[PDB]
Amino acid sequence: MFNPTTLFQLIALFLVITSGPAIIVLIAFRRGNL
Amino acid sequence: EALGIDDTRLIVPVILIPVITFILYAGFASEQDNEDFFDTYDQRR
Amino acid sequence: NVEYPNVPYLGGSDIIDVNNANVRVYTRLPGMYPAIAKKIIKRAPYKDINEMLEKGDFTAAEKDILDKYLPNLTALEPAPEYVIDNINNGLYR
Amino acid sequence: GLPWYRVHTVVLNDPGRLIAVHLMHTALVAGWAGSMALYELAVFDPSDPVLNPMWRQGMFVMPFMARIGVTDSWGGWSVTGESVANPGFWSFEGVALAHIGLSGLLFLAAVWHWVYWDLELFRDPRTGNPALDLPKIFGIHLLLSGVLCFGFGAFHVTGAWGPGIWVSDAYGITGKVQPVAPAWGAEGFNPFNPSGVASHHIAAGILGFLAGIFHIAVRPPQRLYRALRMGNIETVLSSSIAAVFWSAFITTGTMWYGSATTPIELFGPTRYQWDSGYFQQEIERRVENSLNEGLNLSEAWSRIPDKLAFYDYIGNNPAKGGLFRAGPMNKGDGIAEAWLGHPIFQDKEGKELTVRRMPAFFETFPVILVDKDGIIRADIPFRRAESKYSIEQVGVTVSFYGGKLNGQVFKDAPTVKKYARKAQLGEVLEFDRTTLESDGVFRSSPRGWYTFGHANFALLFFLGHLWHGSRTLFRDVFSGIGAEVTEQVEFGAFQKLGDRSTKK
Amino acid sequence: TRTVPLDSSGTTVILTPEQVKRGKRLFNSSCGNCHVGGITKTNPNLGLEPDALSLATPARDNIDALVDYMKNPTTYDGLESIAELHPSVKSADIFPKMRSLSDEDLFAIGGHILLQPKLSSEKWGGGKIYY
Amino acid sequence: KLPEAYAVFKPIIDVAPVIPVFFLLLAFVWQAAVGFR
Amino acid sequence: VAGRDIESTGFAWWSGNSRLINVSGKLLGAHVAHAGLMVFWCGAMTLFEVAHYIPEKPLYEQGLILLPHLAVLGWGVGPGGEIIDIYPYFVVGVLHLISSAVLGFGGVYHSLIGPDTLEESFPAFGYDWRDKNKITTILGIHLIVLGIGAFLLVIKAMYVGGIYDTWAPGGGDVRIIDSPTLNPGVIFGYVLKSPWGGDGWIVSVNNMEDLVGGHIWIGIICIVGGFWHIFTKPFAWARRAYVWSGEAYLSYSLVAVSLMGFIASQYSWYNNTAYPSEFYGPTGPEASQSQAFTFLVRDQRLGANVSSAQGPTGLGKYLMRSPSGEIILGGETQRFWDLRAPWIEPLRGPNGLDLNKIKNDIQPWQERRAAEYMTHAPLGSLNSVGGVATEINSVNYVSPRSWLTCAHFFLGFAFYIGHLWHAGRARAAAAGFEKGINRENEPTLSLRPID
Amino acid sequence: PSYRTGDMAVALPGLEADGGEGQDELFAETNKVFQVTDGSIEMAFNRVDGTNGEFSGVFVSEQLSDTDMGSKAPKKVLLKGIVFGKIEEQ
Ligand code: CLA
Ligand code: CLA
Ligand SMILES: CC1=CCCC(C)(C)[C@H]1/C=C/C(C)=C/C=C/C(C)=C/C=C/C=C(C)/C=C/C=C(C)/C=C/C1=C(C)CCCC1(C)C
Ligand SMILES: CC1=CCCC(C)(C)[C@H]1/C=C/C(C)=C/C=C/C(C)=C/C=C/C=C(C)/C=C/C=C(C)/C=C/C1=C(C)CCCC1(C)C
Ligand SMILES: CC1=CCCC(C)(C)[C@H]1/C=C/C(C)=C/C=C/C(C)=C/C=C/C=C(C)/C=C/C=C(C)/C=C/C1=C(C)CCCC1(C)C
Repeated sequence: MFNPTTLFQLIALFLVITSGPAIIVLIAFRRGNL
Repeated sequence: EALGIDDTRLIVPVILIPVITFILYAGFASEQDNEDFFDTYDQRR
Repeated sequence: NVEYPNVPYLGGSDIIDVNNANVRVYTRLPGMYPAIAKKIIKRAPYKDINEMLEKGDFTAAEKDILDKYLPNLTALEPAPEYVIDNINNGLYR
Repeated sequence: GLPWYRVHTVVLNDPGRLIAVHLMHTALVAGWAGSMALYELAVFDPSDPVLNPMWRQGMFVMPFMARIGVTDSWGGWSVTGESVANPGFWSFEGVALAHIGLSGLLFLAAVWHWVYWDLELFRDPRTGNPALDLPKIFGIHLLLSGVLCFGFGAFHVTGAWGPGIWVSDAYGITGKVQPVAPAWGAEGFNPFNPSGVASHHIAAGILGFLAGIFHIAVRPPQRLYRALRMGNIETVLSSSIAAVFWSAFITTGTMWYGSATTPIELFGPTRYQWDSGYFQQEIERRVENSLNEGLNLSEAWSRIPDKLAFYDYIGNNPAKGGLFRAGPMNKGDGIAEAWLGHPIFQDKEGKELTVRRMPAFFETFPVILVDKDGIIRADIPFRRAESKYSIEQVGVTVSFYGGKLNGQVFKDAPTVKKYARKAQLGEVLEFDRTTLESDGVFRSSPRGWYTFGHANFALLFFLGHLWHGSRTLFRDVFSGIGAEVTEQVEFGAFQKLGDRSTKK
Repeated sequence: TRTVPLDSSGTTVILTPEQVKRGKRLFNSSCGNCHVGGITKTNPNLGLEPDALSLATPARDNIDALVDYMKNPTTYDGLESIAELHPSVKSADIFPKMRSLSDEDLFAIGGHILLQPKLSSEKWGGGKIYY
Repeated sequence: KLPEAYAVFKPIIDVAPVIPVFFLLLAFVWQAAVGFR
Repeated sequence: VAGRDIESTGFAWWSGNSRLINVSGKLLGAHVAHAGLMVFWCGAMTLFEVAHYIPEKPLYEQGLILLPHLAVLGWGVGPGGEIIDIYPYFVVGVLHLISSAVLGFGGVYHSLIGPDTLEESFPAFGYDWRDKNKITTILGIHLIVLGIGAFLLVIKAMYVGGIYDTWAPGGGDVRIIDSPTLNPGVIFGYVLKSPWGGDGWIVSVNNMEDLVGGHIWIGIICIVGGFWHIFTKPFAWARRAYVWSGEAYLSYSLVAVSLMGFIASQYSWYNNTAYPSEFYGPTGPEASQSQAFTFLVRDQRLGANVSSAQGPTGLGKYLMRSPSGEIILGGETQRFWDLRAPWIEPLRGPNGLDLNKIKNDIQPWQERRAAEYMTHAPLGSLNSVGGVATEINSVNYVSPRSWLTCAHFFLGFAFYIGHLWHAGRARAAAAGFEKGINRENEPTLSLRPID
Repeated sequence: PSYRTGDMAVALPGLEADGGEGQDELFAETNKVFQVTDGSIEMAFNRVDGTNGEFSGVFVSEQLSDTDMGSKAPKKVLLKGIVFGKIEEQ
């Protein structure tokens, strides 16, 4: 259920999976040359 | 065994035939212009 | 061959025939494999049981095992189709 | 010019030459019937109707001649095995020669109708163009078919004026042509009740006669005339092909599964009689009843007829043949000579063993012997494997009761293996192999060949029906589409699809 | 079932489901490549079927005999040791995969070996025929 | 097994290999964000 | 924005990387970012295999393919192929991860904010695809870089600790290669050897001396050719022969790397010198011969005359005769009689397997190696189930050799497909009909009818 | 020994229905008999080494061919080659 190794797995996976789309969304918010 | 050659008589045609074909090709190439071009391919023949 | 009457003793019944059976049939009898049976197969042809007990180089403990397994053990005429396959016989399961 | 696949469309609007080509086709079919009957009579052996019946010899139209009355021959024999002193004209040869003469007459009629194509009957009095009033033609033909069906079922089947149809018992031992009284209850829909044939034909003939009167009397509605394109003869072709492959599926089913119209003394047994152990159960029941009367095994098994034991055999199974194993069934396992009797297999302890019978799926089946409980007590190894339950080890002995080997007991291993391999196939028989040089692979019965041919023909005629319905309903765009399609294919251009008046 | 014999006298032990699962996992990891399905891929004359284990000197149809075989493997006659050829805790330097197995691990492996004949009978040690 | 000074960072190391697949998907997402111009 | 749409480039979004053909700076950025991706995978997978490494099981039983690559080169390997320390593997992974960070920053910079075309800002780096001299200069620079890499391998093998020689006496050990084979006859007789059975072309390198010597040769050849291409321009025959465009060069590279993929797949499948079986596991031939050899030993020791045991067809059941007349292992493994393994070569005489050396000169480590290799045969499934396809779901093993061979055969075929596509399109774009047939002047309509 | 080592006409189920005599024409081919034929070998020693136990010479052999497990007539084979052997302690 709650395993610290699994918790850190999910946290790292969430950060990795949301880093790139965060870059795209932030560039779109600053109206960059996307 | 280089190129599957075990008898030295086999080397005579393997070397000789490309020489004759190269002689014909060299006549063809000496007929050409043979100066550098600036294009993707040479349209001169 | 199509017809061969002496083949319930190749491992199909309790009584085991020597010089016609594989080494796998001695695994049913405890203490008869992989020792003892090697001596049986190496000097294969026997006239009867006493020939196996005499011509084989059996130690006293091996002779005690042989005394333990008298009745489920026989010696019939040799068949060369089964002599050549008394070590492998192609059975693996 | 016309392509090769449209060469017959020249008689599509020519009624006289349409009748001519129909007459030519009818003449060809009648001539095939006559010639096939003559060939089958040339190759038929009527000596032994019990072990060499007509279905073992590959007779195809002989069963259909024997189904509804024609059983005698000018040679002095009958297919029931009896001797006929005065055969009469309507024998097999008489039917064949009548078909040949009918073929010749229809050929001459076809010639006349091809030459004399411009009859005034075929031209419409209102317009003058060559036309056929197809609804009234259908009424006339339906009335004729109703009259023929009613007459057949009321005089031929019932024996009022006619021979009757072939009626056999439940196990195909005593079958002959008998008059058949109709059954008007629900038991007439029992497919194995032959009274249903007579009752069906009488009732359907009456209904078809009434419907033909109606269709002669009443013109079609305009909605049905425009919808079904009743002015076009290709709708008649499409619906006729549909009904024909419907009937072909029906006959395929009634041939494969069996009915009163496909008796086993003419077409052979079915595969489901072998699957269910039908004849085996009957034979066991008779043997048990004879044993309950104080008889021993020899007298009980000797009372079983050879026909009944011959039916309990996998070589007579229609589902054991091959697609390219051509010829009669006697070209396979051979010509049956005698029933060798029922084998009973006993081990060294006297326990009885039964060889497990081969299913119809298996080209080859392993020979295994089970006890009364169902446990493998003996078998034959595959080809050369080391064995544990072999015939030589268990000491299986076989004793035959009834038949040719009645009372004999075989104890030697090769003979016991041979008879166990025979008993795997059912009842043990004796076959002759040097007469036809039989190869030794089972061949199908006329039942199986009929089923194969007519199932494939029905499947292909489904495609034919689709093609001709398409060519009927799409006659205006036969050569292609025009420029009036581009406006209809725009999505949402019209409210109703294909209707120009519903434009948005 | 979960009940396998423990001693040679006839004592039985009831295995916990965790022991059964761990024995199955350890048997599939450390023994599967040579004992898939209860047979021996490298010496097919012997197998893990209960008849072969019971008809041996000593009989390997109990927990303690299997643990002793995993600690000191002998031949089918029993006079000759095969510790060089067969994996063992004596030869853990020879076979590196044995160095992680403890006494409870051998207990679970023996319980799995004894427990499989009662699960899908005639398939354990029957080879490819009973698949 | 990782050295014990860095054994706590195992989940990040487990996630790390599949990141180029996320780069390919990121290229597709970036093309989706500009309307596949 | 111009240059990044179909209206200004003529290429759609799914063919948008072809907008970078004439945009040199962004093309450099794409290449550097891709290099960062490759180094990132190297580091991440190395650290992944370090984190998943079990010290008890060997490398090939854990599905590891990069740790064996580092074990070939002699980091953290003891005698006999034992993995004694995985810290250098961790060092390699971390170094690659940081270097990939640097390369990714460079790729992003040059893709997004660097100059699009280098031909005006930095003329020493700018180029045109039709300019043969500059392209040959770049090719020579990269050739010299590759030669430096080959000499890095040479320096590692000869001076810095050495590499793992699986043919070393005793069972294989990390060995300094002090006398590499510099004879051009051997090195280039490897290249001219037939690729068929029993010869194997360059897959059959069976000692580290030939490997190191020919890597010296490759480094020398690459450096000499790199300076040759830096200081020369293509000759007239080469100018007539080839198409001078970026896509044509790409197609040439695609076919070269496709051939390399095929060759590496065969290396992984057959070679056990550069791919030692202590790390990658036994080959198919090695596993079959291990099974046959272990049965031979178990029957020679346990009372069975193997040389006189007639098989089911009259041939040898354990030992038979090769088609060339040598003593080989019998059975279905007779097709794999070309196998050379360090655990069997001491037991191999001039006529094949020497029976006296079989019964007398067996070292126990050879017994251990043959007993280990006979079970983990390269036979597996896509769901990672060991054994043949008719096995139950209880064995979890697929050989790393199978993975490497299948993956690189797949990629070699795919890159041959890419070569064909790009060579065709390069020819059609150079000639000028890659966008379709011209309606005004159709070449076919101006030809005579053929029949 | 026989060329091959160790009960039906599987192809023809209708052949084993003839009654009393089934598949007996195809019996000798079905009955695969292990037949151990005999042969004679005569070898002469042309040269003999004195330092070792080695001898060399020629041999003449006469034996029988494959019997197809008792399905074809064994043709006799004549073999004339060379021979070598070592004699040492037992
Ligand atoms: C190896 C993969 C790879 C690489 C390196 C590139 C690289 C490039 N592509 Mg490209 N592309 C790819 C795959 C790739 N592509 C695939 C798979 C497709 C099909 C969907 C496309 C479709 C495509 C089109 C249609 C176009 C390009 C274009 C370009 C160029 C301009 C990029 C741009 O303006 O984006 C701007 C993007 C952003 C501002 C958002 C992404 C921001 C960064 C790059 C994300 C990653 C940051 C990273 C995680 C952090 C690293 C920092 C470091 C310090 C650690 C650039 C050289 C364009 C071109 O040709 O220009 C002339 C163009 O029009 N690509
Ligand atoms: C070093 C390798 C390399 C490089 C630099 C390029 C570079 C290029 N290729 Mg190319 N190609 C390669 C290898 C390479 N290719 C290989 C190996 C193949 C064979 C599969 C192809 C097949 C190919 C085609 C068919 C096309 C290109 C095109 C292009 C251009 C635009 C690419 C683009 O925008 O991608 C955008 C990237 C994507 C949209 C991502 C797609 C992801 C795919 C669908 C994943 C599935 C792959 C699949 C499993 C493989 C099939 C099996 C295989 C055996 C065939 C660009 C010049 C296009 C062009 O216009 O050329 C000028 C074009 O039409 N290439
Ligand atoms: C091989 C093949 C192809 C694929 C299907 C299938 C597998 C079933 C198989 C079927 C093939 C087919 C369709 C075969 C057709 C055979 C046919 C139609 C045979 C018919 C022959 C007709 C005959 C003798 C007619 C004889 C008539 C005669 C003398 C008449 C003569 C006379 C006339 C002309 C005038 C009056 C006087 C008199 C004497 C009556
Ligand atoms: C030091 C330490 C001890 C043990 C623990 C631990 C392992 C964590 C270790 C920590 C290591 C660390 C923090 C490493 C840092 C790694 C980093 C920053 C890696 C990232 C590199 C970045 C890369 C490749 C990016 C390249 C960019 C690309 C492709 C962009 C391509 C594209 C562009 C240009 C246009 C659009 C389309 C697309 C495909 C998106
Ligand atoms: C010895 C050995 C053991 C293991 C490691 C080690 C590296 C040492 C290894 C190898 C060492 C060495 C020296 C390897 C050398 C490999 C070599 C020389 C590879 C070269 C291959 C050459 C190739 C494809 C040529 C391709 C060009 C072709 C077709 C033709 C191109 C064109 C022309 C010229 C004719 C018309 C057609 C076309 C297209 C216009």
